[PDB]
Amino acid sequence: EPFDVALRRFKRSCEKAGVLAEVRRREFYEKPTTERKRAKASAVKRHAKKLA
Amino acid sequence: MRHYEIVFMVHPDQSEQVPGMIERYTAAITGAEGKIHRLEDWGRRQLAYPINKLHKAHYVLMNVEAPQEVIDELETTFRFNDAVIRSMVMRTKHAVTEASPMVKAK
Amino acid sequence: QEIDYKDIATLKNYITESGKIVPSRITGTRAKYQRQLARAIKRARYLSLLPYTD
Amino acid sequence: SLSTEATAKIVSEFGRDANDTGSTEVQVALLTAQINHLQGHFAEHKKDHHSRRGLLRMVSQRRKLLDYLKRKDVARYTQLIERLGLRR
Amino acid sequence: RKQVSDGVAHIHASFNNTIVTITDRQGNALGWATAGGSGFRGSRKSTPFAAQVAAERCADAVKEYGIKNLEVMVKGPGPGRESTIRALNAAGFRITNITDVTPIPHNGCRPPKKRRV
RNA sequence: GCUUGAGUCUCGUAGAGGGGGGUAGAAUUCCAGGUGUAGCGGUGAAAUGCGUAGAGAUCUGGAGGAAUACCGGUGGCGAAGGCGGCCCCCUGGACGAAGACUGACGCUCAGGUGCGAAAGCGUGGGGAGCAAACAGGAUUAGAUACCCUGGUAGUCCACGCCGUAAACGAUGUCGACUUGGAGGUUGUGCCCUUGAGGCGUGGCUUCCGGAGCUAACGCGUUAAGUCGACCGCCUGGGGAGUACGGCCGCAAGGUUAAAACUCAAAUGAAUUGACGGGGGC
Ligand SMILES: NC(=O)OC[C@@H](O)C[C@H](NC(=O)[C@H]1NCCC[C@H]1O)C(=O)N[C@@H](Cc1c[nH]cn1)C(=O)N[C@H](C(=O)O)[C@H](O)c1c[nH]c(Cl)n1
Ligand SMILES: [K+]
Ligand SMILES: [K+]
Ligand SMILES: [K+]
Ligand SMILES: [K+]
Ligand SMILES: [K+]
Ligand SMILES: [K+]
Ligand SMILES: [K+]
Ligand SMILES: [K+]
Ligand SMILES: [K+]
Ligand SMILES: [K+]
Ligand SMILES: [K+]
Ligand SMILES: [K+]
Ligand SMILES: [K+]
Ligand SMILES: [Mg+2]
Ligand SMILES: [Mg+2]
Ligand SMILES: [Mg+2]
Ligand SMILES: [Mg+2]
Ligand SMILES: [Mg+2]
Ligand SMILES: [Mg+2]
Ligand SMILES: [Mg+2]
Ligand SMILES: [Mg+2]
Ligand SMILES: [Mg+2]
Ligand SMILES: [Mg+2]
Ligand SMILES: [Mg+2]
Ligand SMILES: [Mg+2]
Ligand SMILES: [Mg+2]
Ligand SMILES: [Mg+2]
Ligand SMILES: [Mg+2]
Ligand SMILES: [Mg+2]
Ligand SMILES: [Mg+2]
Ligand SMILES: [Mg+2]
Ligand SMILES: [Mg+2]
Ligand SMILES: [Mg+2]
Ligand SMILES: [Mg+2]
Ligand SMILES: [Mg+2]
Ligand SMILES: [Mg+2]
Ligand SMILES: [Mg+2]
Repeated sequence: EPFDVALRRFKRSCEKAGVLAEVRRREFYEKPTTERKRAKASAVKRHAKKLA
Repeated sequence: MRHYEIVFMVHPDQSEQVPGMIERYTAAITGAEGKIHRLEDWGRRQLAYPINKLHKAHYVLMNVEAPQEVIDELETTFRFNDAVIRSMVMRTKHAVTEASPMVKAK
Repeated sequence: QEIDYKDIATLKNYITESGKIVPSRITGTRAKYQRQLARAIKRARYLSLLPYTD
Repeated sequence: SLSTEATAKIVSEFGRDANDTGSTEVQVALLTAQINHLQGHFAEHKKDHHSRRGLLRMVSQRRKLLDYLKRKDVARYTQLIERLGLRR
Repeated sequence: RKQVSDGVAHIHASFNNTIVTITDRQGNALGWATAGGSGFRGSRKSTPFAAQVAAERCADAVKEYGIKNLEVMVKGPGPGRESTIRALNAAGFRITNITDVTPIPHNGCRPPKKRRV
């Protein structure tokens, strides 16, 4: 097995796992109201998009 | 009359005291006029993650019908017996007696 | 009918290799069965029939 | 929270017929039995406010039914409150 | 001065610094280097180039051991998780197994407050 | 009298509804030990700070507290506040099918009584992380701040108190009626061979939109449409939800609630421009 194929494999596995996004979201604290605000905003766009 | 499902894992080194444990537990149950709807003793299977620095354990499944008091006693014996490393008592809607997938695969 | 926590083989169809439960939007499962699936997966992870992580 | 047999026997005792589950007397009797049964639970769990709301609903329902029965006729009202041991 | 054919590499890549340590399979560390320790000092240590030079310095630090089979694991989100692993190849170690371990708290402890910059 | 409103019983269903008790894994911190060396940490840039008394990194073991990645959802439950690992015990409500039962037993309420985020208060525990106050390092013209390194109350538990929030849908409760479309979730009836699937019928819920309504924005069968019952509340902006009095509270304070005086405005929605350390080309 070549090294470089193992690298992209590992890179793909890391991207699929989503650990980096989880870490970058858990870096600082988010108050519940703000998190709920983000969730609602992300839903109102996905809808007004899918509709568009 | 409540139906319960009990799964308990025991340290493998005590696994020759598993034919033993089943005996007294079934005793208590029928002692209370309960019915052992199902007993399975698939054992020595590998754990997904280590428990108590161990890597394998002896499993025993028991679907039973019993009143609460016998169930609570069993729980305390599980809690105090050092051979049992894990236990879990669950309620079931009705009696179940058909073979679990752990033995039907065997 | 009921999704059994002991039936490991079908449960491994709903977890990633890292052990995380797969979103229902990927497996196309109904909501009720997704809830029973999550309950059974957690129950199995307690009994060490499934791993929490990899 | 009453078992099926307890409910059935209360219905048989306070109603005219075994199928008479809607009469005022059996309704008050079932409400009283449920309240008495729940008294112990709320003795043990003083901060179960959400269940205490349902208990208060049972109390208010019994009050309303007793007032209706008292207005309807005082004979059955007096007989029932003396048989159930209610102050008023 | 012993020889260890099968060695492990630990890559602690933070948002600010990169630390590469070669240890043995049992975890007893036998060499280490950092982006700051490699000569960079300050924000420069956050650059992936500093990560490559840290990997090279660690590889130099582990020559005396007979290390040829390197099992790599990387922890952290910072920009030193890909350059570093490409420098260990240029150094010459045979990379056998590569894994990613990164602490995910499963909602354990309250993180610090957001910076209002 | 009656059964259509209201309620009772029988059988099931879904649910982070509530209270109590156990338990699991991940992570942070600390402690002990092993390996091992000169940095680590932090920022816009730095500097306080930690480190050869051996840190940071890595491995093993232990202690402890708090919170439950994924599932997870414009999903669900609850009167509202709110409720999220898993298991058990106690317990509330809702909904559906079919039938039986009672016979207006209803709706809404001034006073009244309960519940009521977070912060706060009292007593006693607990204390990992975070963090008002505070200390130091920066920045600046100054920085009492934003940024950095630390850090106490508090955040957690038990029992009391407090009773307030943009406690919001800024939309009181109950009932009736009035075109549609696309979804979600949860029951149930009849049928392709049912599991998949085709026709209906209930509950809850999201988004468009018709008539109508509206100052406009918008609402639009979950109305802000058409009506009825009852309750709460408003009468220009300030002064002021303040003073005084009463009630409540350990206290912080809460609640009820003026007047003198002063101005001719204050205000809502939308329009055209101008700007923005707002976005696009
Ligand atoms: N008069 C006086 O007190 O200082 C002069 C003031 O105008 C400086 C100005 N300051 C800021 O923006 C604050 N914004 C919030 C975070 C902290 C701070 O940064 C500023 O220009 N900063 C620069 C950094 C800097 C240069 N010289 C001194 N400080 C800056 O980077 N500002 C960023 C921005 O303007 O978008 C941003 O605020 C930021 C990133 N990182 C940090 Cl720290 N701040
Ligand atoms: K329940
Ligand atoms: K009649
Ligand atoms: K801090
Ligand atoms: K300035
Ligand atoms: K503290
Ligand atoms: K208060
Ligand atoms: K709101
Ligand atoms: K529906
Ligand atoms: K249907
Ligand atoms: K207009
Ligand atoms: K009212
Ligand atoms: K005036
Ligand atoms: K005080
Ligand atoms: Mg009832
Ligand atoms: Mg940085
Ligand atoms: Mg920080
Ligand atoms: Mg619950
Ligand atoms: Mg519970
Ligand atoms: Mg050490
Ligand atoms: Mg009132
Ligand atoms: Mg509080
Ligand atoms: Mg206190
Ligand atoms: Mg204290
Ligand atoms: Mg600070
Ligand atoms: Mg200061
Ligand atoms: Mg200064
Ligand atoms: Mg104080
Ligand atoms: Mg108010
Ligand atoms: Mg709210
Ligand atoms: Mg209001
Ligand atoms: Mg609801
Ligand atoms: Mg509309
Ligand atoms: Mg209306
Ligand atoms: Mg209007
Ligand atoms: Mg006042
Ligand atoms: Mg106020
Ligand atoms: Mg006053």
